[PDB]
Amino acid sequence: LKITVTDDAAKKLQRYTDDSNAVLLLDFDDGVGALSKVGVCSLNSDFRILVVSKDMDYKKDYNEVIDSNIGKFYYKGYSKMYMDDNMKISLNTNNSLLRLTGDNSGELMPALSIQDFRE
Repeated sequence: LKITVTDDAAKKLQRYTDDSNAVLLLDFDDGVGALSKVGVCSLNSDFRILVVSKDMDYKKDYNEVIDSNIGKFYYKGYSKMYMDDNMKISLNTNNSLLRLTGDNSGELMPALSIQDFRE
């Protein structure tokens, strides 16, 4: 899986990618995973970005990787079925939220939020 992040979107994610101790997760909010037990959870099985530290246990669950121009994105293997091979994260022109689209599915998540679960 691959993801392209626009300039405006990367800039908005800069404050996190700048944290050497930070890791990005493309989470499928379904209550599955130890991380769901941390922080808010809208268990409506939707996509969202989570930022954790390299000390939290995200490995066992977010067991797969997505290559991207701003670094890696970890995700739960199974949710792969809800993704696209070539996706994109851009910045909404209407609101300050991000957007997640796929080459074959179109909009996967029109309003992609960001959650900071770093200690």
